[PDB]
Amino acid sequence: PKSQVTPSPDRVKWDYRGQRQIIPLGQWLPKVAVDAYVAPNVVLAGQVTVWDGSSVWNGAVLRGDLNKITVGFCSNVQERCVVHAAWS
Amino acid sequence: PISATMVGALLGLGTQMYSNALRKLPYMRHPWEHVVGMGLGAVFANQLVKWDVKLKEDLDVMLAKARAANERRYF
Ligand SMILES: CCCCCCCCCCC(CCCCCCCCCC)(CO[C@H]1O[C@@H](CO)[C@H](O[C@@H]2O[C@@H](CO)[C@H](O)[C@@H](O)[C@@H]2O)[C@@H](O)[C@@H]1O)CO[C@H]1O[C@@H](CO)[C@H](O[C@@H]2O[C@@H](CO)[C@H](O)[C@@H](O)[C@@H]2O)[C@@H](O)[C@H]1O
Ligand SMILES: CCCCCCCCCCCCCCCCCCCC(=O)O[C@H](COC(=O)CCCCCCCCCCCCCC)COP(=O)(O)OCCN
Repeated sequence: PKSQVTPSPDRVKWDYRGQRQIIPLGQWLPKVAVDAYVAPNVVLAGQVTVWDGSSVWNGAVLRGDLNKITVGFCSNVQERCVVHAAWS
Repeated sequence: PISATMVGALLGLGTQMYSNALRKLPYMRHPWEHVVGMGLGAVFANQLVKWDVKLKEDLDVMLAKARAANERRYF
């Protein structure tokens, strides 16, 4: 039992940049086609591929940190959908 | 009528929009290069007509020379 935490004095309580939509993890950079529409509220982390005609809507999180995530041609992921990948 | 300037401008705008479409981009992506394409198309069409006239004149002169050379066979 601890019941003790140490607040950080350099922690940021308001990021003027907001949340970055494309979050590369090391060498994994999400690839978004120029034809595809990704809402500004969407977060794409890790290796996530969005193809032509695809669309990702508000509040959706596509975390491809563990394994690959792919969204096909003219396939859409609608509002506030969490798409995640596991190791196996 | 249909002048070389307008057909050239339409071809330039069309090739700009065609290039934009071929890259999955919106048609009117960069308007400034659309204007540049219209200007270049007009210039190229006018130059093509100006070159065609001179080319036909040169061909007429050269065929006159060839016919004159052939006509000497009968002497
Ligand atoms: C692919 C598109 C299809 C469009 C074609 C069909 C649509 C009709 C428009 C065809 C068009 C543009 C050609 C567009 C080129 C395409 C662009 C290429 C890519 C660009 C991105 C040419 O069409 C005319 O051109 C004539 C040639 O002058 C030709 O007549 C023959 O010529 C004799 C040869 O010597 C033959 O012996 C004889 O049999 C015919 O008399 C014919 O080709 C035709 O009558 C329109 O004419 C345009 O050119 C000339 C007129 O001449 C006009 O300016 C001229 O300038 C001086 C001359 O330099 C003159 O001093 C001046 O007086 C005159 O004002 C222009 O204002 C405009 O009118
Ligand atoms: C003939 C039938 C009628 C057809 C219609 C003709 C109409 C007249 C022509 C209209 C052309 C409209 C073009 C508008 C201007 C846009 C040019 C911007 C190009 C530019 O900014 O330079 C960089 C690329 O250069 C380039 O893109 C230069 C590309 C040039 C390719 C050809 C070079 C000449 C070859 C000789 C002719 C072809 C063979 C003929 C026998 C851009 O770079 P970026 O930002 O996009 O990113 C890196 C990509 N590299």
